[PDB]
Amino acid sequence: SGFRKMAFPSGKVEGCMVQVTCGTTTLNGLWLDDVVYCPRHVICTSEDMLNPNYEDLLIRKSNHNFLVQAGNVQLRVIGHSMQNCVLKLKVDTANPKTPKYKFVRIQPGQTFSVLACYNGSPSGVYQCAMRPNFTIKGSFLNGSCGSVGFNIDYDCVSFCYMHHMELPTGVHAGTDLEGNFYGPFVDRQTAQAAGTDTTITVNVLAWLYAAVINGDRWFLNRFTTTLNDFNLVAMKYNYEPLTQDHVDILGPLSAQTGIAVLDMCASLKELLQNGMNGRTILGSALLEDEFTPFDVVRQCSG
Amino acid sequence: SGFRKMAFPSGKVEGCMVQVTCGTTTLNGLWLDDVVYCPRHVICTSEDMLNPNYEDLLIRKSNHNFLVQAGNVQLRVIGHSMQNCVLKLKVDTANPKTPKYKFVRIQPGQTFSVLACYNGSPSGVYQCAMRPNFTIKGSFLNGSCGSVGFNIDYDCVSFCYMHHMELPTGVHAGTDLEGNFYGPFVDRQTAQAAGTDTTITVNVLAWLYAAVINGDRWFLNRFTTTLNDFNLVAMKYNYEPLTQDHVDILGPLSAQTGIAVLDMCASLKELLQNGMNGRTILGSALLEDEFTPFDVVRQCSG
Ligand SMILES: CNC(=O)C[C@H](Cc1ccc(F)cc1)NC(=O)[C@@H](Cc1ccc(Cl)cc1Cl)NC(=O)[C@H](N)Cc1ccccc1C#N
Ligand SMILES: CNC(=O)C[C@H](Cc1ccc(F)cc1)NC(=O)[C@@H](Cc1ccc(Cl)cc1Cl)NC(=O)[C@H](N)Cc1ccccc1C#N
Ligand SMILES: [Cl-]
Ligand SMILES: [Cl-]
Ligand SMILES: [Cl-]
Ligand SMILES: [Cl-]
Ligand code: NA
Ligand code: NA
Repeated sequence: SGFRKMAFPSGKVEGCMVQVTCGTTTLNGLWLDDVVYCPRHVICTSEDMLNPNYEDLLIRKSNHNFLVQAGNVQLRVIGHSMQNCVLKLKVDTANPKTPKYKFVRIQPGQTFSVLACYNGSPSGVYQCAMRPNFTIKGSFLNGSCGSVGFNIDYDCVSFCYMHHMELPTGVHAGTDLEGNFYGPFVDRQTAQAAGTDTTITVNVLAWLYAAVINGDRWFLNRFTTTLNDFNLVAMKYNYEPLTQDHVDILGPLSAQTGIAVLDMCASLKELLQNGMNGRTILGSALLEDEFTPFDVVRQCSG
Repeated sequence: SGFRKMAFPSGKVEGCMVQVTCGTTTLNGLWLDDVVYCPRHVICTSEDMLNPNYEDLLIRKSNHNFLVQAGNVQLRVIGHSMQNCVLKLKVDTANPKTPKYKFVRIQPGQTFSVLACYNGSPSGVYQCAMRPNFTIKGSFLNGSCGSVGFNIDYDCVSFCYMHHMELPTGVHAGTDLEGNFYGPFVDRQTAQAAGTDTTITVNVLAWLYAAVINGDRWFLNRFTTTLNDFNLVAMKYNYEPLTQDHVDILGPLSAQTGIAVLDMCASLKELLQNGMNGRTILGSALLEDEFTPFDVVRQCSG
């Protein structure tokens, strides 16, 4: 028992992290087979970053402008190209530690593990959720750009995120591994604002089920509400509306605990309207929305 | 910026996890050089577990009773011995992925990363603190015993914890890698209770400094208290007393933020006496005590 924010084991990804240097800019890259992927803004100077024209900047580069280091072993760049906001550097050596992998774009409300890296060296691993406004609330310092997010499914790594920038609000924005930004952001050093965020309702319900599985029952009640009457309460508290497919996704947890989804929604309605009155749920005094139903099932099997 | 519970990258440890089977009991072991370390209770049957005499049970075992699998490759056991509560199985192959490592015993109030494993296969990684009562609040299901906790310092892995059991309260107990239990526990299937726990004061202050570094300042005030007058408040709220060495350990963070330690203690006194009045600190509505000063500095460098 117990319930923790749990990242995937990071070993398969650690073997892929490299350092990419162009001029005086150094960030992280991802070395899979004979290609290194990294944020294209590595080619910009401090002046370029305000309003870069990346097509012009790349045409002015050559292979020998790119320094790639995998540990202390330098990798020779034999080709460079751009795909959306990612740079692809072809190298003369295939990474012998390339895992089975896929490039997948995730949905808001889904979670993934982040391997925070600096100068090509992994420093820590943690879970992130993609917010409804396409930002993530990560932990990143200067030098972290090019760090990647991923999920692992039967030894296949699904890469879903490459880190590009911290916004002025301290939240974080990046792309999928095809270089397409999550959300309404661009890779230039200008102040950009995310849209308004909302709380991920299905994840809060999943976490309430985790809590019941782990023995926290004080918030349960004998009431049951309707999907429509709950969604009226959700809108008032800036929660995403609940759909029938969310109820279906929550079916397994509802069956394991014997608490119908709409019964748990009555508990959530009361928690939103009255607070916790000084009590905690799974060690939190707030309603947690960064665990998916899958995260709960993976950790609360027993 | 941002502040997250961050584990160490787990790759160096993943390469050491194996499966150890004795009879119908399967758990995890740690394969370093030509030795596999695992909980000695793998040699017990269901009946033995109530009141095992491990010296008798081990003398009745032979090498061929132990099945060790590293992935799908079976390792041949060529010797067995017991050190306190850990079994040491000598194998005919040195682990080619053995990292530089040390066996270190940690102190209550310190943190470490846990690689949760099942059947020798790593499933997730997360941070734990050793509670003042020598338990950890982990996330472990059946089959997790033998999972290890560790810190990493300049590519040297310091192993500090091997998981042995879940207590009836749902918290977790284990040993150092010499097999010596943390706290007043024994490896037998009987109900055992931990001593009363307390909140780790220096860690709460470290986390308040993290919050200031990240822009949460609402709890600051112009007041400053004395070490003695704060410790009077600490005792009332079941907080560990603050020592001058704790003030010294907090010096670097105090200098980086410009907030004297005893000034931050005045803030903590007010937070304990009045609550948060509906506000949050680093995304929590509770005072967090599972980050050490080192954890904060490692993540809040910038
Ligand atoms: C208090 N917040 C900050 O100071 C972070 C500032 C916020 C800010 C944003 C826009 C602006 F006009 C003024 C300030 N952001 C950065 O400075 C960005 C600048 C940038 C560079 C490349 C590209 Cl394509 C876009 C941008 Cl916008 N630099 C990075 O993200 C670094 N690579 C990583 C980094 C460095 C330092 C701190 C955190 C992180 C991280 N993670
Ligand atoms: C609601 N809580 C539980 O049901 C867990 C129970 C609590 C309980 C404790 C004592 C008792 F008399 C009755 C119940 N504990 C276990 O059943 C232990 C039994 C045990 C075995 C070997 C050794 Cl040396 C000591 C013990 Cl005590 N089994 C394990 O820890 C497993 N290896 C791992 C495990 C299995 C299942 C659930 C969580 C975990 C984990 N992690
Ligand atoms: Cl957590
Ligand atoms: Cl793909
Ligand atoms: Cl966290
Ligand atoms: Cl040692
Ligand atoms: Na493609
Ligand atoms: Na020794």
